[PDB]
Amino acid sequence: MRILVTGGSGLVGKAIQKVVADGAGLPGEDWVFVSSKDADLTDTAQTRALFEKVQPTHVIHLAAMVGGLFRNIKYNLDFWRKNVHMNDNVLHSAFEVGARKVVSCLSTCIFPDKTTYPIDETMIHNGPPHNSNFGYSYAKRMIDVQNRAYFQQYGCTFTAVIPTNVFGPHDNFNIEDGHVLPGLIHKVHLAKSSGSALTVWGTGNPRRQFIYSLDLAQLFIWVLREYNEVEPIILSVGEEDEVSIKEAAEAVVEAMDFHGEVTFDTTKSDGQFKKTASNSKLRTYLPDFRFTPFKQAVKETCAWFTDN
Ligand SMILES: NC(=O)c1ccc[n+]([C@@H]2O[C@H](COP(=O)([O-])OP(=O)(O)OC[C@H]3O[C@@H](n4cnc5c(N)ncnc54)[C@H](OP(=O)(O)O)[C@@H]3O)[C@@H](O)[C@H]2O)c1
Ligand SMILES: Nc1nc2c(ncn2[C@@H]2O[C@H](COP(=O)(O)OP(=O)(O)O)[C@@H](O)[C@H]2O)c(=O)[nH]1
Repeated sequence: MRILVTGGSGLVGKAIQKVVADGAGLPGEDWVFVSSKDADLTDTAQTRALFEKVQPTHVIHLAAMVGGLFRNIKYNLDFWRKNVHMNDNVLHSAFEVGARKVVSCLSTCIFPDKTTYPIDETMIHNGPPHNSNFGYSYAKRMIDVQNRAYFQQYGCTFTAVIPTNVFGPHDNFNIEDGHVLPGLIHKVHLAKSSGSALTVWGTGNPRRQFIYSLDLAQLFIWVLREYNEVEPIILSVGEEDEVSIKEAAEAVVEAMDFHGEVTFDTTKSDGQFKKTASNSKLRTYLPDFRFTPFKQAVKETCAWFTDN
């Protein structure tokens, strides 16, 4: 086996890198983690050269333009164009090199805005996504479209995984361009240093399902090894384990032991209020998989941010 992991220097990439190094890589597996320095995946010639030099049997595609709510609201053309180029170059290069399996990465924010809850793997194209991230959403939706096209025309086992809001070490902690959990971890840290209050953006009422990067890294390694379906699989925590932004901010405030004031910038966008996903397909395959308790995983992430 030869596994080429694209975008291996990111949050999910370093998590798979840490899990494999901690004793998860089965004998006869060659793990090749690449970044933009190895090949700019928007460039067709650079990607073809990487897939030709590193001839893989299996591919974990993570390379993408990823940003927070406020980054997506700003650059939907960039999120659409840059991702479509990266996805087409990786999927078609893996096809011409003859890769046995390609597991791409999707998101729960790509799902239709007007839908029934909980969301499942069959509802992926049943209506338009949220207006804030339509660019990124459609780029990831077209991965599934391409996966179906390779499978129906050539028999390729090109599949995808649908994780929820991931968090953990080697995250983007830029408050402006980052997500809710790493953006609040840096906020509380600056508030402790400056002696200022914590300003949570929005109302704190939107509900989100969070997944620890290390947990999704273990599920990703399983998906590449035993999940033979072409249809995607939601890699998330249960519907009941959904929390609000207020609750998530409370977990960060407790983990960083912040005793200062917590205010809410009601004027800021809340984005999509809900995107409750059902992990029924995951629970039919892995009913014995145990997730890291949210408070323990937040504390571990907070400790890593203050340490590194
Ligand atoms: N984080 C979440 O909450 C979340 C939720 C759902 C889905 N996901 C999925 O998770 C995957 C990984 O995202 P992440 O959260 O780990 O973000 P990340 O930390 O920013 O990692 C993105 C990776 O992509 C690489 N990359 C960017 N442009 C590239 C290019 N042109 N060519 C090659 N590599 C390139 C980056 O390398 P450099 O630093 O070298 O540029 C980096 O290693 C994405 O496919 C995303 O859809 C994440
Ligand atoms: N990005 C970000 N969102 C925050 C922050 N504090 C609170 N939020 C809330 O988190 C949500 C956006 O989360 P984000 O991970 O960026 O993206 P989303 O899950 O796709 O909507 C909104 O409801 C915001 O009001 C922060 O510091 N950064």
